[PDB]
Amino acid sequence: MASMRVVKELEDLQKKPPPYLRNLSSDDANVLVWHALLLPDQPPYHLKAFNLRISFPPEYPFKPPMIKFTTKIYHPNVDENGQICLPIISSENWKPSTKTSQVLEALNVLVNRPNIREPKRMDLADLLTQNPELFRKNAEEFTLRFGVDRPS
Amino acid sequence: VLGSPAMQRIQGARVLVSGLQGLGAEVAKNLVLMGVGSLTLHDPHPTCWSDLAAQFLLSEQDLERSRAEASQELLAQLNRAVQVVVHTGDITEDLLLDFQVVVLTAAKLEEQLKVGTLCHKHGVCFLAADTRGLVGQLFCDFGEDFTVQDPTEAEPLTAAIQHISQGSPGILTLRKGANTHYFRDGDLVTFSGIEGMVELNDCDPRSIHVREDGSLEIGDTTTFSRYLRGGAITEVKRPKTVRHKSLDTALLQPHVVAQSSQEVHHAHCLHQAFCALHKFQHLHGRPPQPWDPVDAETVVGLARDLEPLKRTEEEPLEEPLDEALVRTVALSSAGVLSPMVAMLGAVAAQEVLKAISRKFMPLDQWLYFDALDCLPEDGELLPSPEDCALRGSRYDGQIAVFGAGFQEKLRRQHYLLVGAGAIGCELLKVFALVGLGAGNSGGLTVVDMDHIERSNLSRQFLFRSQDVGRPKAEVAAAAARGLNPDLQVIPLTYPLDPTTEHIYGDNFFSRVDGVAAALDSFQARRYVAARCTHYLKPLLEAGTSGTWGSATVFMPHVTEAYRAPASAAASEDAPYPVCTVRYFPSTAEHTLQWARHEFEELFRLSAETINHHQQAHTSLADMDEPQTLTLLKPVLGVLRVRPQNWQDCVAWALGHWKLCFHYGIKQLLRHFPPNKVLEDGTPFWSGPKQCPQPLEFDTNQDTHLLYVLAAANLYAQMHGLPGSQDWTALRELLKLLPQPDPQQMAPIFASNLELASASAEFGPEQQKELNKALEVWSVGPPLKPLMFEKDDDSNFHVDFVVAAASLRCQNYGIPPVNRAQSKRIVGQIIPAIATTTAAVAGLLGLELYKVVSGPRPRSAFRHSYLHLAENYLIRYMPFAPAIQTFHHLKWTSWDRLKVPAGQPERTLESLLAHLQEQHGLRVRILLHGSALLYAAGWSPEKQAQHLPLRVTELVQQLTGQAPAPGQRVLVLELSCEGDDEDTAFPPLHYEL
Amino acid sequence: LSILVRNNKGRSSTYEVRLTQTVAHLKQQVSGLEGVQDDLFWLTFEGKPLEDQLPLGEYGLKPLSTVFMNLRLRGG
Amino acid sequence: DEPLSILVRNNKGRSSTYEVRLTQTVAHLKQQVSGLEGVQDDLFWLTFEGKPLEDQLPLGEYGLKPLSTVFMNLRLRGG
Ligand SMILES: *OP(=O)(O)OC[C@H]1O[C@@H](n2cnc3c(N)ncnc32)[C@H](O)[C@@H]1O
Repeated sequence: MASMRVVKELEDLQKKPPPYLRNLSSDDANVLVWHALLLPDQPPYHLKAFNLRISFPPEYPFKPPMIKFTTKIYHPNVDENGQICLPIISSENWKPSTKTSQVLEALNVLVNRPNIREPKRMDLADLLTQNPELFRKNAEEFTLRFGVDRPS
Repeated sequence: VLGSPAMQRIQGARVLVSGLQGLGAEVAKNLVLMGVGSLTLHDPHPTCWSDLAAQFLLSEQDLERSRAEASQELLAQLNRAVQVVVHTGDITEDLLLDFQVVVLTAAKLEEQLKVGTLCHKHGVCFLAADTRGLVGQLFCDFGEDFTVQDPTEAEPLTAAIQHISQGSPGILTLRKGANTHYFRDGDLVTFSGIEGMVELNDCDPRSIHVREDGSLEIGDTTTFSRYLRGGAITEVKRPKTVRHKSLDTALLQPHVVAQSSQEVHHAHCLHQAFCALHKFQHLHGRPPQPWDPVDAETVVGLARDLEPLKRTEEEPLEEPLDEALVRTVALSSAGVLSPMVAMLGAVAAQEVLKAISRKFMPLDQWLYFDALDCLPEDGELLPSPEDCALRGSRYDGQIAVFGAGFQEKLRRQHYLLVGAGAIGCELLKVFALVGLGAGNSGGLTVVDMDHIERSNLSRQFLFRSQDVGRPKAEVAAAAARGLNPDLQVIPLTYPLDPTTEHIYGDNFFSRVDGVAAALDSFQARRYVAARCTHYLKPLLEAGTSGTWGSATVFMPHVTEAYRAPASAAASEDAPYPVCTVRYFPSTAEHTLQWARHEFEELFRLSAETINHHQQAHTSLADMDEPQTLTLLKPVLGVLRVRPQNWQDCVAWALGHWKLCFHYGIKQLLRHFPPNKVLEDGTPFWSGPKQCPQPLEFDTNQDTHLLYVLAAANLYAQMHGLPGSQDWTALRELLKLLPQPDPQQMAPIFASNLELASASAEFGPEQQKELNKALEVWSVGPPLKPLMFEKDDDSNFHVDFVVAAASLRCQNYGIPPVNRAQSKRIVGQIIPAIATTTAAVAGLLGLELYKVVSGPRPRSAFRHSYLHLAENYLIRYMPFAPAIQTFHHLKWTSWDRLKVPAGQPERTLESLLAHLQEQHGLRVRILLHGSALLYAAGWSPEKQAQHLPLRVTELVQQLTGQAPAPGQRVLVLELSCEGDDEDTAFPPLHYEL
Repeated sequence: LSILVRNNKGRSSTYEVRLTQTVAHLKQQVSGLEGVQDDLFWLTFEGKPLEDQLPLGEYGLKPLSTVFMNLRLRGG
Repeated sequence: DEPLSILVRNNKGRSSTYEVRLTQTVAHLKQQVSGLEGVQDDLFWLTFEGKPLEDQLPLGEYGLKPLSTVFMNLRLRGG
């Protein structure tokens, strides 16, 4: 069962959480779901946090985890629904060997450095490519409007 | 698969199946199911009691009658297209001249020699299958000269070619893939899709040469034109020739197809035993009596009496003929069994199909199948002649091999058949004929959730054409009760998945004695194996794919537990990536799934957006309604009013065609140049392997017209207007109008004055227009969403998605989709071949014999794997159960930890203390399925809170559900300090 | 009585449902409690799909019915 | 210690040549075959002379003479 592996990974990760993550805890009733605060560094996202939900399917790790933002975020490749198209989570590139630590590292890198190779919001990617300053201002507005206060 | 060139020759062939005993009945059934055009039976002997124990066409009422005549009715009833005519006269040279393939099942040696000589004189294919007890032979003569069109079982290789060049070698470069390793020098190749080299298409096939680093060549292409791009290069199968000796010469020097020298020598000993049996039957006029010591001694003496010249002189046998093997064959050669008949009939029917269709590689004239392991072990008592004497029961043909006590033990059993499809139906037939549960104290059970479908009905035999729509379990149970009236089958419609564990609880699995699983998926097989391991039940699992086959048995504590491939189980239900849909479809399967999901979201989601959601509570003011309306309404026509025009034309189809490929590619190129990346500026490679260009429709081309036809038919079907198939008149009507686009180029894009629409420049006018269209659709007829139905050919789903995938793949330069990818797709799957299904069912029947026999060592059981196209069959004993240990504890994959809760339910701290004291292990994590109970890394206050609480009360409090009534045990998974990262401790069974 | 109600995310959360009450009025409350769109998945017992025009008594909703939902569509 | 020259037959009637070692484990041969064919390790099991191959055992036990054929068998899903 994948539950034992997920519990062990969470216990290992809580001892040494990455700098961009905080208060990563799971509910004991359903341990196949995680709740975390993402703390990026690149502006304007670094002024606040982002609560995301990580769900592990029962056949984990042979099915990659489904990561979805619970709070809104203005990103080139993140939908308003909160879905993500990380290359590691993709079926053709996923392997059972990789842990969730690498996935979280890739997610933090993706948030810090927006990607335009696979835009899940094509119009926003076009706006970023044409006038990056307008995209920056819109991202600032979205963060200040929907973001959650950055914890200490 | 269903091959048009091959199947034309199947219906034109006529087959003679002589000696219609149990084996001949199986061969005739398989040939009728596969669809041979004619089939002539020949067996004038009266039906005996022994024949009923292995033949399913004959019933007790058909006793004392000619077997061929009695079986003719049922064989004709199995398939209407097959014409089955009984032959009353004796075998005559003219009759054998008329036929194409003849089969002699369980015929005498003299008749075998005579008919084989007569057939080999006229070039008629000849097969002489036989089965004497638990050992069966097979002979296959296809004349002096026989040419097989295609030796292998594989689609011809196609690989996408990157760049080709001119010169004396004329080397060409292809995209990296497994086909590069697959391609070999001296082969034959053809090409049909290439940009440039116009006359190279449809040219004669030519050879190639393999050079280092995946370099190939075609020859001299300097004289040809310029090469732009290349779709694929198709491999060409090389015809092969086989020469088979006649039967009379082959008997002296047999050529056995085997896998090892030991197997060859064992087959030689079996051949000597069969020759001895034939000689004994000739000398005395009577087969050996069941388990008669004197007849067995005479047979083994005849086996030794055979001349040394009877063997090949170029390879002497390492040892003389083992008297034990010949004696055992002679003793058990009285009756004919049902599993052996099924297996040999499957193999013989596959060989007959090889003869008729000239496909695959024919058998090398001799195959011997040994299944003597099913006999009682040497320590146990062998059946006595008095037990094996027939008593007039329909099972006497099996009692003459196994005895009365084993038949009673079979009658006493109580099994469970999970899944009744093809393997399920034939395993049910084997269970019925064998006698499993045919008694008051016995029973059976069939679990099935699906309904009968015509596409799957086309191959199975327990199902009939008038049963479409009825549950599979009910019909299978009725057929099983028809085959054996004493059998009592209980058909259950509820499936066996983790969501139904309350129906199939502890009592249900306490009633049964064994499980036989014939399932189509890996997840279902894994779940059933887990349930059987939890309840310690014997499992009989089989699986086929094409001509492949596999039958396995997992008895508790003696064989390794079933472990499905986790990768395939995950791939069973996994979503496809979105990047290929978005910009770069790398393969043709990517554009196939792109078309599938695009049409799904265009049609399935359209219906709900028409009436339900818009009319219920929301409007265009939702997240993104204008995009949802734009993806469906304008692409299918401007509309905006109730369409009084006929919903079957071409005006709106070509608009969606252009928007699908041409307009989309143009928009993508507008977003970024095909050769450059705007952000990169100077990337590592400017436009690597990505150069899509707009595609223009050609009326003459069949793919475009087929796509338009499918789109129009599907739109008419979903809109509610009666749609007519365009292939007769409206295809010409769309051909009648060659240029509808020039008059409607600009206005069709968006509104009336939006050449590119910029970025959200539509404004309130277009938003209000979309709202008006939504209101019109809400008051208009509600569109009915249609699902993918392979059986209904009128919906035009598979053809539509294939056409769209081909169009977009040619648009991107991807090689066109082949039939192999469609077959590999879970949808549009082919039915399993009847032959391999019969083979796996017979092997499972043998495993059932061994299981019901009682306590058996691991060496008795056998896991089988076969490949009928390559006539590759293996039967190996399974591995010992894996033993993995941690510290002093040692456990297998079957055993489990037991800890009673006592009269007062133990606290969690009490449970941990008991575990530490008894099994010497300290638990750091202890889950109940998914909920966590105790953790070593928890805070001391939280642990001090959780420890005193009652275990069952804690489980109820975490889950929020009351414990299931009558639940004897509770399963918990635990770990230990310092354990391996991948170790798997046995589950903790906690009583409550 | 008690009927096993389960979600596709691994949490059952059994709810009070009875045959005397219409199934739709309970399904809407369950959907409102969960917070996920109803068009994403169709509730279904024993593999029998449920339609907006489909009588529940014809198929015989069994006590402790095996009702679970299957995810569909493509969010992006 | 010298490298061996054995060929593993595919399930589609084709074959490929592999360079292995007597002390090399069967799991390594499975890894090489999976890498060449592109299929998962657990989805297939490879056999030699009619008997299956155990992962943890070395190739020396099975007696793989050079220029031998090791058939590749897939786990079958269809029912
Ligand atoms: O002969 P076949 O290959 O078509 O077999 C498919 C049969 O399998 C049934 N099935 C599938 N999965 C299950 C489970 N988990 N439990 C019970 N039956 C199952 C189908 O009814 C199908 O006919």
